[PDB]
Amino acid sequence: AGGTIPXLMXGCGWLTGLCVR
Repeated sequence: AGGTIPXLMXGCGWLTGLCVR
């Protein structure tokens, strides 16, 4: 629920996909 991990870390498919943040 935090949202930290699904792509916050820099390795997922959250909203970015290929960690572009």
